[PDB]
Amino acid sequence: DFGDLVLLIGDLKIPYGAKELPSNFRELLATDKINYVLCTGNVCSQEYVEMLKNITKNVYIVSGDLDSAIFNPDPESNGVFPEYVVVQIGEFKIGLMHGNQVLPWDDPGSLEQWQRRLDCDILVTGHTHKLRVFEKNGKLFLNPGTATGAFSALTPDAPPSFMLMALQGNKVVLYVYDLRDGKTNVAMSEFSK
Repeated sequence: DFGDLVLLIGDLKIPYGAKELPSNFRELLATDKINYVLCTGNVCSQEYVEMLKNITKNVYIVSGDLDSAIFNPDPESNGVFPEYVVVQIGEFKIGLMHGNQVLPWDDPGSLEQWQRRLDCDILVTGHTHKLRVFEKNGKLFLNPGTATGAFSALTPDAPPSFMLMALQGNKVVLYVYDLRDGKTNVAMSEFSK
């Protein structure tokens, strides 16, 4: 039926940098309507791999730099998580990669070289813990930040965050969630064509 709702999430770093997702995010992540998960990597915990796989059928997880104890349960994979993924969701080709391969990290120009390489309309990367949405030349660049608020010196004290992206025909409505001072905030950005 109509539309897709895509969860963009990563850099959990459980158990090394955090033990769990904020409880405040619990029901948001339990919503029935999510039919795609694009995970930027650094899940780090097999238990959390299993949790993310159980959200819905279509769950893509890429390998991050701290992923040392996780196993891809997709049968074709031999337990190996791919370094990058390109997935067609409705009208959009979406690129997914951890981001540590982007040099320098989070560089718009380098990011743009990667969308062109992957030939995608929307590129999703993590690694830096910097929550970000921006458009450049009609392409969309998203970083859902750290879902847990785990520390990285790249973006010290980044809050826990994730994104939920509604795709409907040619319309993108992006909800960006972050947790600050005990309160979950949403910022919406909308894109089309």
